[PDB]
Amino acid sequence: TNFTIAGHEEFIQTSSPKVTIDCSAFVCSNYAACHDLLSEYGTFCDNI
Amino acid sequence: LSGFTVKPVATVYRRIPNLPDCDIDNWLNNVSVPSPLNWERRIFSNCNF
Repeated sequence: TNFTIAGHEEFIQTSSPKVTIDCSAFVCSNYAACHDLLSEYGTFCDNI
Repeated sequence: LSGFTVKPVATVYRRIPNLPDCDIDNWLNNVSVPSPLNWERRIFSNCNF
């Protein structure tokens, strides 16, 4: 017999923060002896 | 591309001494010069030189 109008909110996730990782500053930041052993693995950090 | 880092051409060293400072090695430079008659002797224990 009688009516009104109600409201409702909804949130849908669309984006996400983009994260970039570097091997040269994670495992072998500033050590030369570390880079010598890391080069033995070859194309292993280029895939990450 | 590859990164870079500030050149660390400096060093800082700090450490609390375990044993207390001896400061007795100056006994050889006192004002009373000994002689072969008495030739007083002082023993050093728990010291750092």
